[PDB]
Amino acid sequence: DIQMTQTTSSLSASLGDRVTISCRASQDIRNYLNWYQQKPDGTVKLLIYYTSRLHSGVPSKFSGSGSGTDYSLTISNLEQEDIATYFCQQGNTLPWTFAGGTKLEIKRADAAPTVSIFPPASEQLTSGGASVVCFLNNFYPKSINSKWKIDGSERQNGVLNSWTDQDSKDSTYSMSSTLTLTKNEYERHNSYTCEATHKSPIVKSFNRS
Amino acid sequence: DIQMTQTTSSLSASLGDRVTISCRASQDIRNYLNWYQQKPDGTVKLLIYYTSRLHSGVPSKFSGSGSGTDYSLTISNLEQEDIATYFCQQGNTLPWTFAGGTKLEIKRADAAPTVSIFPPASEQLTSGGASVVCFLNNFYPKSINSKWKIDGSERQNGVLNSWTDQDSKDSTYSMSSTLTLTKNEYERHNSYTCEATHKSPIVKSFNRS
Amino acid sequence: DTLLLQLTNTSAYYMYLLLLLKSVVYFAIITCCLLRRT
Amino acid sequence: DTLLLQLTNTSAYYMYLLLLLKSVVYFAIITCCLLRRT
Amino acid sequence: FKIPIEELEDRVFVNCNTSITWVEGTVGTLLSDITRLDLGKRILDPRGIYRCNGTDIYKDKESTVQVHYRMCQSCVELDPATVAGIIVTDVIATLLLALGVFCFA
Amino acid sequence: FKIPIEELEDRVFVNCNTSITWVEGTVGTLLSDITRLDLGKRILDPRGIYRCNGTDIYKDKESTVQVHYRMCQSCVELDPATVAGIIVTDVIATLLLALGVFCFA
Amino acid sequence: LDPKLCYLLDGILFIYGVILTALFLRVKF
Amino acid sequence: LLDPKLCYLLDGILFIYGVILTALFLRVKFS
Amino acid sequence: LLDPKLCYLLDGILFIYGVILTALFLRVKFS
Amino acid sequence: LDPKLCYLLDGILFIYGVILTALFLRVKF
Amino acid sequence: EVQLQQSGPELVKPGASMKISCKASGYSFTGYTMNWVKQSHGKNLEWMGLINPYKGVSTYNQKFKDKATLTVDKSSSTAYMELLSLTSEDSAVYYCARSGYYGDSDWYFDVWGQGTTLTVFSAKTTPPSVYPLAPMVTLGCLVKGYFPEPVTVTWNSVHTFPAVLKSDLYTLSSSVVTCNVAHPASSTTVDKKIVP
Amino acid sequence: EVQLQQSGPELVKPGASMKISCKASGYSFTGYTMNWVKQSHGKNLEWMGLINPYKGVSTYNQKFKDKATLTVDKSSSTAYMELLSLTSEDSAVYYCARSGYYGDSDWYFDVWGQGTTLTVFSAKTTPPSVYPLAPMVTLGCLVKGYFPEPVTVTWNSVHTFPAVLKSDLYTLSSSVVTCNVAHPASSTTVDKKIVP
Amino acid sequence: KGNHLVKVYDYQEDGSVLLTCDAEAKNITWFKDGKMIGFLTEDKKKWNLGSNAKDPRGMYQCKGSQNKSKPLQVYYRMCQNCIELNAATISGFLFAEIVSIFVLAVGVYFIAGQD
Amino acid sequence: KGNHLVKVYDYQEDGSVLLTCDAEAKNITWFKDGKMIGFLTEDKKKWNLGSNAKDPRGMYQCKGSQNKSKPLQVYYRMCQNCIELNAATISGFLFAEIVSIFVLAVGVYFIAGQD
Amino acid sequence: QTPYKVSISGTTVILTCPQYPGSEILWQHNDKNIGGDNIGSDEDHLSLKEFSELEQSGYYVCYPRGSKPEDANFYLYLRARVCENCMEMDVMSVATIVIVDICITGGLLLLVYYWSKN
Amino acid sequence: QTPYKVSISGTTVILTCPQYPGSEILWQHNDKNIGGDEDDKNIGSDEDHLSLKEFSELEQSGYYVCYPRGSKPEDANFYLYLRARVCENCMEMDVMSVATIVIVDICITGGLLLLVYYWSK
Amino acid sequence: QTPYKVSISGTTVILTCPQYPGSEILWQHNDKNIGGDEDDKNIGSDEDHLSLKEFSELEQSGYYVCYPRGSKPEDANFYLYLRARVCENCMEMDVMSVATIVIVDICITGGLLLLVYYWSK
Amino acid sequence: QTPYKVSISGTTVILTCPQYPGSEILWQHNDKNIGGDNIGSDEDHLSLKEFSELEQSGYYVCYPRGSKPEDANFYLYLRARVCENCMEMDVMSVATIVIVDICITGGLLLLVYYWSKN
Amino acid sequence: VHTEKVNMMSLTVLGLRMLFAKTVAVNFLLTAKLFF
Amino acid sequence: VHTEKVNMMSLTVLGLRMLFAKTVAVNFLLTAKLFF
Ligand SMILES: *[C@@H]1O[C@H](CO)[C@@H](O)[C@H](O)[C@H]1NC(C)=O
Ligand SMILES: *[C@@H]1O[C@H](CO)[C@@H](O)[C@H](O)[C@H]1NC(C)=O
Ligand SMILES: *[C@@H]1O[C@H](CO)[C@@H](O)[C@H](O)[C@H]1NC(C)=O
Repeated sequence: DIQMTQTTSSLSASLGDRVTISCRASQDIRNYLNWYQQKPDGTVKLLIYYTSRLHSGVPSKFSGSGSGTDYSLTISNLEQEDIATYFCQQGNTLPWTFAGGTKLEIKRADAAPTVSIFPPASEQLTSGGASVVCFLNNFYPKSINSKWKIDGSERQNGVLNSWTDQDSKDSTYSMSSTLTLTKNEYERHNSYTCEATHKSPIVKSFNRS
Repeated sequence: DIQMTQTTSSLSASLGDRVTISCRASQDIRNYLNWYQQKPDGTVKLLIYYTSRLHSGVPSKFSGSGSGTDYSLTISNLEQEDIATYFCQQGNTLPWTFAGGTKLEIKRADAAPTVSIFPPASEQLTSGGASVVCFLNNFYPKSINSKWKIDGSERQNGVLNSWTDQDSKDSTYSMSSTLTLTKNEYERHNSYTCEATHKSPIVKSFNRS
Repeated sequence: DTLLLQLTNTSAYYMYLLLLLKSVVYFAIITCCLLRRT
Repeated sequence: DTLLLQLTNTSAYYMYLLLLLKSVVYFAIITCCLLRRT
Repeated sequence: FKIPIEELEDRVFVNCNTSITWVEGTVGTLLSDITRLDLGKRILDPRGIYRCNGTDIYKDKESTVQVHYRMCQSCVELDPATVAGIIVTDVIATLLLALGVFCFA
Repeated sequence: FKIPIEELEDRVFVNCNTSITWVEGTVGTLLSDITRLDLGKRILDPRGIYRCNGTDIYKDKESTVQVHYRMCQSCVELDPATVAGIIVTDVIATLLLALGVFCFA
Repeated sequence: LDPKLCYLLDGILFIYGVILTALFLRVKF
Repeated sequence: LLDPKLCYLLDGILFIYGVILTALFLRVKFS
Repeated sequence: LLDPKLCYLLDGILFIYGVILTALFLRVKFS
Repeated sequence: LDPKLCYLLDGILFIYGVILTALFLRVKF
Repeated sequence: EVQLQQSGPELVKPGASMKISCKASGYSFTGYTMNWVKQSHGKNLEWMGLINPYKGVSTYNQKFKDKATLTVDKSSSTAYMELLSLTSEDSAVYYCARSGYYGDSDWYFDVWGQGTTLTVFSAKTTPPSVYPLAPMVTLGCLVKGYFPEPVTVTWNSVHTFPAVLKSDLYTLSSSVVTCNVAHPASSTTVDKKIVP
Repeated sequence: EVQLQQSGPELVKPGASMKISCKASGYSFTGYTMNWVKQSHGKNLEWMGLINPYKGVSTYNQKFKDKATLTVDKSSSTAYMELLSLTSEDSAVYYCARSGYYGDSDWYFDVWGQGTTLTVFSAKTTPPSVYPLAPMVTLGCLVKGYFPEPVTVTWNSVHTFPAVLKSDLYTLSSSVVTCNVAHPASSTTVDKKIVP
Repeated sequence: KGNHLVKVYDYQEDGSVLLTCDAEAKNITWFKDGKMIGFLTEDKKKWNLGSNAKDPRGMYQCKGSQNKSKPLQVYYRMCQNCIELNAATISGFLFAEIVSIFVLAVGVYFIAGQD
Repeated sequence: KGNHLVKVYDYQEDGSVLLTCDAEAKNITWFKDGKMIGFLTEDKKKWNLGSNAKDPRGMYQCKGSQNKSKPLQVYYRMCQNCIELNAATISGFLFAEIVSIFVLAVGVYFIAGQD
Repeated sequence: QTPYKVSISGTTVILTCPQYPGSEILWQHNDKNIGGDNIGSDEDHLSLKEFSELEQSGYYVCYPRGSKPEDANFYLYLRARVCENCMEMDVMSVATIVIVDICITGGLLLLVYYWSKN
Repeated sequence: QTPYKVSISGTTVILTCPQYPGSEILWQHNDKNIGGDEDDKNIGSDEDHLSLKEFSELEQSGYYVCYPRGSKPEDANFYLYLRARVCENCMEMDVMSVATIVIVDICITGGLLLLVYYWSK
Repeated sequence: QTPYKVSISGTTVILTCPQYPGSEILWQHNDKNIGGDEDDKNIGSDEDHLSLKEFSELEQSGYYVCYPRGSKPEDANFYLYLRARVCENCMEMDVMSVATIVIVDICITGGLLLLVYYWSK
Repeated sequence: QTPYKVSISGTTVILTCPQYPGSEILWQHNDKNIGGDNIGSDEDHLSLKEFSELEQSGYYVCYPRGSKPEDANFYLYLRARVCENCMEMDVMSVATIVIVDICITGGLLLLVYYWSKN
Repeated sequence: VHTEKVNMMSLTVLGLRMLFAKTVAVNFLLTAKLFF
Repeated sequence: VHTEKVNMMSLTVLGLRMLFAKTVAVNFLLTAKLFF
């Protein structure tokens, strides 16, 4: 088919910045390109079609360009509402194919995470399990790795890296790192630690007794 | 299946810089990831496998990491030979799936193109055709658009945007923009122009008579 | 031209229909005679 | 134990085979006699 | 790419800038000017497939026009009442003649 | 996940962390210690499918071991020459007896 | 003109035919 | 148009019928 | 092992043959 | 021991059966 | 205004079939082509097929020619997709997108629906297990063992981390003193405080 | 050293079939699985299927189960892919990649081949047409109308722009005084100078 | 104008007669003999009596949204059942009847003579 | 050592006897009666005469890459064709022959008397 | 009101407007004045000679003097072609032709029957 | 490349495009999209047939084109220039057709007469 | 879930894995990859059968596992613990089998005798 | 050189090494000194009594005094189990049994035949 | 001028011709029958 | 102790036993036939 690709899966720009998004095609698709906006909550709207024509109701801050196999969507004066995922679709030959989509994320104001360790809950030991949690919080940018440590020895089994998307009031990333261990596995050791590198390794730990 | 994606199709870094390349998987692929290097001439080599293990003969300047669905290939001390396209593949469940691949391109000083216009060759008018050419040359970075003008009016038909990859002795981009027009179409007008925006619009033109 | 063709054509239609009426009344009287004989 | 079983078993093999040889030579002589009669 | 079809002097003309190549149907006559072909009189029902060949604006874009004319000088307006009456009286007269033949033999 | 199989005191033991569930074959006897099952004497040819159930290291990873023992106390070493001789002389004696019966009747 | 010629010719041929058939039936007697 | 030949075909068939009739007569009498 | 019962089955069949023979005799004579 | 018992019993039953069959053939005469 | 409205989330056992509805409102239903787009594998949008509501004819993506069957009920203005023998790969969000009738404007989708989420799995609506996390100050709240996705875990009636899956149950690790876990899946409402 | 060597470029008319060879050298051929990877649509690497050289059994990607048939000639240590009823989509570069025999090391490909380029098209080896470009100083050299890809356009025996395709012929727009166009496709060697 | 919205387009390529009401209105009702003959069909503002040679005769009105158009009376004489009473036609027709009555009289004379 | 590379591993679970040559060498040739009985098969350094009860008897040598191993002579008496000549066995055998010759003598007596 | 009364005979056509039983007579065809000064105007009727399908075929207007065509109540759209010695055969006229011919034919058949009977 | 086929039955004109058998086809008349749900109920397209009722030569004659679903109307090469005059109960037949009609009428009449004569005896 | 089937014919032991019918399967003995081109020519796997010739109880008995192509050996659950003693021309039969043998020999002998007696008369 | 000569009768087993026709005699079984001081050592042979498959079964060494086992040319690995009044039946011995029994049986059959003939 | 109606009139004229011929033939055939 | 060879010896003994029974039956039947 005609496989459609985009140059980058994500890009960052602060409010008021002008941003371009690229889209490339396997063949020449003869200016039959449309740009879509998917808001994070799930709704998606058509922005421009036939590479230039704004769709009725879409603000003219969005523009389109391109010819042949190389296309572009230029947003001007990024507001807060403009943060969404943007897709490009072909219309040249069936089947219609979309691209991966580019997620916009506004720019910080580089901060550092607040690593927080937690022992397994008392009800969990009686239940027979132990989930030690890490609460890395508000650590713009999104480059971050959670390294787990048990009594000075690394452990990469049972990890659950659950991330949150940009907040709409601080634009901050929050992390959860949980290790699923049994009650017997919990009592066999005493020192539990997980490490964070905001880009040096941030350290925080708890002891069983 | 398990579709594998990469964060960016291209990234730029100067010699001696440390660079990471990301790779994400639809499911958890249980550390069954391999990183490949495709040189521009077509040969491709396996760099690391099982997310960490360097492949015999591959220099230790390359490293791998990652767990679950998020992976990474870290190159250290980028030399000139290190400029190639890098792919990540799964090994968890059949079929094996690769990602798009990330092309490394070294950085340089922001120059401006040397726009060069050319009338159609004398043999071409006798042959019945007219191909007016533009020779944008050595214009780091790769952001560039060719806008064609005929006697003050735009023309987007018959364009051929043929680009060259990074040179190995200047790391520069070269452009060719050809408009395919008939002999009759050539004589109907006199002013032919193509415009370049290195990132303002560079202008150069020729007249028929 | 063609109009005259239409005029003579429809006149022929009427007068041949009239000849057909004469033929069928002849057929009626002669049928009565033959039935009387038979 | 089991070794003694092997010993008596192979002894039975040999000596009942010998009985079989006696039987077949008896068969031969009686066959000759019957063929002479018949 | 629609190949122009012109009707002048009651004779239909297929007109294109490049030479017209006949494919099927009305052969026509090659006019003194090449790339122009008259299909005869409009009333003779010209029917044919014709390929003209790409112009300067459309290089190497061949077009195919299938001209189909149905303007019938041989059309008759049937009146079902009249046709049915004629056929019914035909059948009646034929049956009468057959009855006369049967009486004869 | 390989379920350990132990042979001690000439009686084979299927040993695991979690309680053994019999699936097919040798039922065995539940030892005084749960999660341990003796399949009888090793020489009785134990054959069965057994599911032991995940440990702390392997949560919810059930394993299935199909123990198959072939150590035959009922095995006999055939000597084809001797078997063929025995069967051939059997057939010969049977034919002789049939010939005697035919002579009788 | 021509259709009129057709009707006159039909009249004369009908007369000729009826006379010919009647006279043939007379001679066959 | 159908033309007055459309008149003519029926007259033609009835000519051929009549000429067959008169030829049969000329063969029957004398000949 | 096959055990000495493997000796025994043939002896058993020939007991049953012999006892059928002697029963047939006891039925033939007197009875 | 046991196989030896089998062979002794085989001998005595063979003698008994031969005698019985011969004497039955004698009486049936 | 012009609006396409979709059925809603559905939990379908593997090997079964599910029929999806996109009720069109605010416009002439038969004057527009309706397309179906599947968003699976994170964000990958794939075009499945289109149905001509006026005629009922359908055109399919060769990938999804056996997985979907498009039917239209012109009386209630509703469109339908039926997914056949759905496997775990069919767990996605399915969109209905309106487009033009003719070839001049039928390759771009002007009006989209909200989308229905299908979760092809074999599991049951287990009630949630809740754990307090103790070392302003960071205080946590783990929620475990609930299969259907919807859940609202507030604080005192914060980063409500999205649910994850390592075993066939979901888990929401709320963070911040009572934690309130509302479970519209199995209708469970549990509150607990954080005391070390 | 361990090396996989492939056949070479092939021009195949649409609807035909082409068989590709990857001659293995420097190692025990039957002790390793050989995989086939297709690089089409610019750079998209797709895994097509693997062949077990010792047994001859093959496993396929469900996408390419009808497009490829893997055969092995153990005597000459060569592997084979045959592409059936190849359409324009099958124009790509096909790679042969060695991997381990058993399940422990057969999911990564340690040794790759050079790759064979297939150009599925209907065209003929037209001789090239050459044009001089005149307004140090920028001077151009257009080469047109040659179908097979290989061509070497030097200067005086520079940015040799990669060949493009708008009609069914290639075109190389060399730039820089004689231009030398070597055409190993139709065996044409034409030289021309640049005079305004 | 004077409320004469009714017009006719004639001499079409195909033989017909079409009456045009000078109104772009919904439910333009045409009346006949003082009563409406039919309300306007959808999206079509013209009433078509049919082919030219049908010879329509009558009195016709028109009423759109506004008051009635001042009615236009149409007389049509595309005569179809027309013959010329020239010398040739009457002479031929009388020749034809003379020969027809002559032959039928000969026939009935023969029948009555033989019967 | 004294060039006595030949050893035996016995009392295996399965009845057999295996002779081990203390050499990890290619083409370790075993000799019999002063001549080689066979060169070493691939990747296997041990020669296996077979099951235990075959009673192998002979003189055996061993030569790897180095000079010949000093030969080891093996005598084996896993006797199979063995019986005990105790009182019970001989008495039973003689009883059996006595009854057999008795019955065959009675038979031949009958045959000669009746014939 | 009462529609116009129009009579056509052969080539000439006569028209009269009964809207005004007595008033000044002015005729307009295709919105141009026709009649008065062969074609002439009668005190009550319109005398039209050499009528043609092309020369005179369109709307007709009858109105008194000192008035415009829109004051005239109804336009009269007339069209026709005329041939010499031509008339419209009505169904009634056709029927009388049928009855006349059938009566004369039957009467003469009976007369000849009676004549040749003796 | 397969020719357009046009069949006229009185007022109704039916056009069929057999070039694309598989996909659903769409029509365009004089660069105006025709077919599907519109005001005019005279025109309706099913399968490859376009059924124009109450055909008007002055109005509905010109250029016609078929294209499948998934193709743009602009990238069309095969055009039909349908200019047809249409009336009610209008049929085309030539002199030979009516000659065949009258000859076959004579033939069936004579065959009936001969059959009656033969059956009488 | 389908059980492992193991068949022994003298020295040869043949194992079959019918759990995965479609894909090519691969074998592992005591966590050592077994089958395919290796030094030992006694072992060879075709289809779902693993054919071990010259089976050695001390050497080749332990854990056996089958897995299809495309699966890792580590993610295996169904294991076979094959510990078998093997000799040449060794066969298992019980008392009832040999009893059936001798009884059927008596039966065929008596049937032949009765058939001969009946055919004689 | 010449291999060792070994003879076994019933339970006792006798061994002799013809490597040295006349020399000092020292015996070692399983590389430990056996023989000398029931089990004893002969001037030329080895006298072994109560031989057992477990107690005495292994390599055997014959060497003169003041020497080590590796100087002894060939080791003698002997294994056996012994039963009372036991011997190995050779093919020849079996054959003589066959001939003896067939001859005596035929002779007595002929003798009884001649006896009962008269 | 339109040829559609006049052509159908010609067709009816021919139908009337063939009707009249058939009726005349019927009349003469039965007249001969009445004579015989 | 190994049971493999002694079991085959037992099987051969039983085969010889059915041999001996069949041969004795043959001899006695033929003796009866010679008497009659
Ligand atoms: C044909 O030529 C005319 C006159 O030069 C030009 O205007 C027209 O565009 C050409 N036709 C096409 C289809 O390009
Ligand atoms: C028309 O252009 C086509 C393009 O394929 C070519 O084959 C043909 O020869 C051209 N015809 C003329 C008359 O130039
Ligand atoms: C074994 O684990 C499985 C996992 O599904 C479960 O069904 C079963 O209850 C567990 N058995 C025991 C005894 O814990």
